[PDB]
Amino acid sequence: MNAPDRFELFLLGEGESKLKIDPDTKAPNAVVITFEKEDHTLGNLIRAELLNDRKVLFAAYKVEHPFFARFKLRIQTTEGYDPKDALKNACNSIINKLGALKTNFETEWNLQTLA
Amino acid sequence: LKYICAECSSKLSLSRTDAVRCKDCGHRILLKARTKRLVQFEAR
Amino acid sequence: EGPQVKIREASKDNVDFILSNVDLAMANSLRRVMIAEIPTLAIDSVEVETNTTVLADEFIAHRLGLIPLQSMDIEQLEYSRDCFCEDHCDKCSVVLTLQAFGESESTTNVYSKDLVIVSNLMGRNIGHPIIQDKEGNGVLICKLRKGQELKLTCVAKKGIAKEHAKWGPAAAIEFEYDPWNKLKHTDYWYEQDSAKEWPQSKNCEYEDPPNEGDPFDYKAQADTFYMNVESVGSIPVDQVVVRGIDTLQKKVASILLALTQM
Amino acid sequence: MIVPVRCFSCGKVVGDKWESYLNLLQEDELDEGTALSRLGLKRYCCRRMILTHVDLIEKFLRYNPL
Ligand SMILES: [Zn+2]
Ligand SMILES: [Zn+2]
Ligand SMILES: [Zn+2]
Repeated sequence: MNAPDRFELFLLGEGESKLKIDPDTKAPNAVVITFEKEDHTLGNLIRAELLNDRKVLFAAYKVEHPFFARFKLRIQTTEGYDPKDALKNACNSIINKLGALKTNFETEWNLQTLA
Repeated sequence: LKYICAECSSKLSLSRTDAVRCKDCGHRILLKARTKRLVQFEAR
Repeated sequence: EGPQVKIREASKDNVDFILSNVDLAMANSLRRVMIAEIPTLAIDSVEVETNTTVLADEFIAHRLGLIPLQSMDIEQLEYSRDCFCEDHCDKCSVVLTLQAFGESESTTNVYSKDLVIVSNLMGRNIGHPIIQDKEGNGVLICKLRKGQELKLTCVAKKGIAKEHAKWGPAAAIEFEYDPWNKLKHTDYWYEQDSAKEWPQSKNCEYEDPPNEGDPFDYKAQADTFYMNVESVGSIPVDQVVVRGIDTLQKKVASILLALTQM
Repeated sequence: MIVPVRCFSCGKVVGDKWESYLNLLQEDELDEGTALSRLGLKRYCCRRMILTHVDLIEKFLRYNPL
């Protein structure tokens, strides 16, 4: 009997990490990352904003199979600049932009509530 | 309370031959008294 | 500061607004978070003490499971999951009870406004089933006549919309950008005219018409989105928008700290 | 059967609206399309369920069990 349910759909790695940090062997300074318990709702955002950054050279994510809530992501960039530093810069950009969005939303919501 | 038999709520409490044709009814088919034991469900 | 926001109109149950100076993945991910990831409260497990009605037991379970519940104070308690307790302490769950009787000669309905909170509510605004109409009745559950009985013990838990549609607040969403197709992200199937054979967007007049003859503005990029959020009513709509932005950033910050800890 | 809870497509609660939609057609003599409009279901994925749901529950209910 051993067919998985939806508990494993989003609960983070039980006896396991959140992510793998594995170096590619086909191009200089490339690293693949395996997130799990995530999907497009993450991955597209990270890829798009990381591509918006200029110092990177390649950024693309894929999900393997919709039966599994894991997905990969490949980053290479020019020398000196670490890909992990690129990723953490990207995350900082994301947190700061949508925190601003949140603020802005409560301001306008309170304004629209008349008086 | 062990058997039903009918539209009547005749709780026959049957051991043997206490007018299975229940007194208020006429029936002789003797339906069998859904349990008091506590049951579990799962509203997924 | 950054991503400006403009409110077109608002109500008790739906928000319609404008979002600018943002990128496409940003908006779309907000949409998906807001449709799938909001934590809430819903009834989850049910014990039939006694059923008699025509209506079947797992109908009673399933149709119970879909009644929306008051979830302003949802953040105060924690998952049954993560809870230090076992078997639904007050500090992870809430308990619901239903009573019915075939009293009248007529058929008697059982509305959602009959189930009552039993356990410690500990002063946090949780669990009262929403009554949307102006006639007191909640949503209909079951009907009875003169002899049927229901005795229900119910337990609600945290849950999120990803693993079941019970735990959704979302209920609908809308989304639109470039109503005039200036970005050329589509072209229209037609047989005489694209312009004649398609209805104009309602959001057309918010931007100018494409000025008819100017060349293809290739360097441009999508912005200025058009959202309409419409919650079911288990939680106010401003709360669902703000909580969705909050939980998305919580997710991203979590991945950041995991990376730094690695 | 009862009206469903919760339109399968969209998710908006339906089931409060049922007996209201009935008495919109009993005494108010109203056309039903306008009845759903005045009931306030402007998308049509929600609209199909009230317009097509049949009520077998009372036809069940006219037995005499126990
Ligand atoms: Zn009998
Ligand atoms: Zn607990
Ligand atoms: Zn719908």
